[PDB]
Amino acid sequence: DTAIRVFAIPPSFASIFLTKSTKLTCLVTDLTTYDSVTISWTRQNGEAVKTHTNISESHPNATFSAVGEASICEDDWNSGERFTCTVTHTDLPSPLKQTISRPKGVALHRPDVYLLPPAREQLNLRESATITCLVTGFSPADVFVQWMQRGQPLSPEKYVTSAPMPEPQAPGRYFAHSILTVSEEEWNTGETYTCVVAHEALPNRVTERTVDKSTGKPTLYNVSLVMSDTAGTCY
Amino acid sequence: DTAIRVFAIPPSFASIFLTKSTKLTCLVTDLTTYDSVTISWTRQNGEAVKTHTNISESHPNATFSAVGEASICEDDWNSGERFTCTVTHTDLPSPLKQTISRPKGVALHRPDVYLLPPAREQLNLRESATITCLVTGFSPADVFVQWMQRGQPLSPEKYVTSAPMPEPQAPGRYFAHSILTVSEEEWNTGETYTCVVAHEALPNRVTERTVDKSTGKPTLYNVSLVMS
Amino acid sequence: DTAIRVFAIPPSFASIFLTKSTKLTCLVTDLTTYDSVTISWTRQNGEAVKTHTNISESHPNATFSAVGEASICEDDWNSGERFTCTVTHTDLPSPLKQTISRPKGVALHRPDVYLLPPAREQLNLRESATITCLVTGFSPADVFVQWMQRGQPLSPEKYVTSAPMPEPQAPGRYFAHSILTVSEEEWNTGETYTCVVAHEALPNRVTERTVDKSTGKPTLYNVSLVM
Repeated sequence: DTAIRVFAIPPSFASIFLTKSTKLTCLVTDLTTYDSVTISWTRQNGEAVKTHTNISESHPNATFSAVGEASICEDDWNSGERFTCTVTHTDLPSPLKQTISRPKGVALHRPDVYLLPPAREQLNLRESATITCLVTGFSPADVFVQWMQRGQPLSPEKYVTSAPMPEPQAPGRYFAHSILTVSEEEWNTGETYTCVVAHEALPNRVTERTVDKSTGKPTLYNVSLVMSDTAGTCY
Repeated sequence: DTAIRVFAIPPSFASIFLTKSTKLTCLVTDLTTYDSVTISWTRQNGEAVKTHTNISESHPNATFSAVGEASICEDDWNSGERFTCTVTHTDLPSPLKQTISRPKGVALHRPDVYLLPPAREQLNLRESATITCLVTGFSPADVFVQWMQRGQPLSPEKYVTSAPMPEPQAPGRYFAHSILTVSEEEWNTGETYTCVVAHEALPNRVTERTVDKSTGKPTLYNVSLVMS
Repeated sequence: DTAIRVFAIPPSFASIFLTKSTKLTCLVTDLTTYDSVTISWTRQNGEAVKTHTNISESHPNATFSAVGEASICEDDWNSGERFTCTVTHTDLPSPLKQTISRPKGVALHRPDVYLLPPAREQLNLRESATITCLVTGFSPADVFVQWMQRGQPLSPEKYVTSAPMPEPQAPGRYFAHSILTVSEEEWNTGETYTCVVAHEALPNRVTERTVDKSTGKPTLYNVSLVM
């Protein structure tokens, strides 16, 4: 494609996990607003797709058209289920096709999560606390993360998350970050803070982690090794 | 998204902080194909300034364009002024006042830096270890970070820093992270790792924070060998 | 040279650091009554400087003060030019020129900083503790030291510093000192103190160090044998 770009935003793992609907959206920008702007979807093999449900009524430039999508199940996402968005308009001499396939993730690596509590220095400020859920040692990309508190998915306005960047050990490994701001007192009590990470490489695509003052480094050690010359069983 | 697209560039402070040299360059992606360019560099005061040079005639797009560098004084450029070049075109006067200068003013805040050590699980696995450097609560953006081991600047490949992102508390606040890989053996009784941070809203333009094995807290064991 | 000094001297590392703007002064006096006398700053490019200020006459020490000054950026000051100041006087129609320069070569070594905590006998008596930021094995000279607590610096009103002295067992290497005094309870609350060592021969021209009571806390044990 050279003239008149065509966007194509496939469904991310977040919607597959939370929304549970794989919708492939494709649109055309910087184009005229007349009729004949038909957006369709079909498989490269020749098979079509489900009806384009939940169309977009308004448009950025009031482009009179109908975005093409398909409420296909997750089965059309693994490796060998490609798609093609076809767009037709009177301005162009022929319709434009946009083919899309799966990245075909390779060199699967079980994510290795290593959480650690907030830095000591913040505690001296006594103004606010921040928690990290850095994730590393995983492949492929597209790892989702969320901050739960007793089964309360926190809103994105509360926690932020970063995309994954290549790891320095090898290019077949990525790492990402996700922070969440809270009050210092709330962190003091623990409040059953948990981090949920979803990745395809995981056997169940869900892994939960948690941290507390005890987890980091308890200075005290009230160790009591009872010699108990003779107990045999649990004395 | 509609023309005049600028490709991703490294406007970070390291552009001049690694080599300690003022560099001035401004261009637009996919420029109109024309012979030469109407170079023009002047300050906002009114007096002209030495124009850039060293035009490297090499592009992947094969589009006839020009790109170079200009070194200027530091007082004027860092005078709280967003220096913008004024390079125009031969076919038509098009002064591209692109702000290659960093955003001075707006709001200054100390970038709080915390240097956190690897988790117990990572070290116990005895395969590698990662040290984290969190930078939080600062303004404006574009805060640079680097690593050192007692004057031994480790290769950029070893560590990696995220580009700045906005903070959930408010847009003014930002935060960034820098991770460094290293073997566990050195983290036990090896060398100290220092995470230096550079920002315009700093007194010396740079700070530093070191960590080593004892970075935690002193353990106070209370063993009680109760016997018969 | 303070009294009778017809030369020009540049600001030192501390002056450039505090002002953040490299300058250069030319003092010429105690030779004859200097009234309404001109001053020029011939640089390598041969361009007189502007922005002249802080000029007064009728000095109480029986003379006339007409010290000239220039303000530039470090792009050229480090380049190692030969800046000159010229003064033509009535009794001396000949141009009284004074050229200066900077060292274009010298051995540079990282400043080995070591922050030593208060002595046990220094604070055992419930008195003002003292903290010393020893710095040694470094060169060239003129290292600026300033103390920083929490997130702000402290003026010499509270601390003091020494000048460089040559090293005893390290030719070509100098060392300095700097003490910050503190109250007893203030130190006992841990707090945060850090000596900042501005020196050119540094990876980034600036370093820092911190040592407080928590630093010297080796692993502790409390055994209890019971039988």
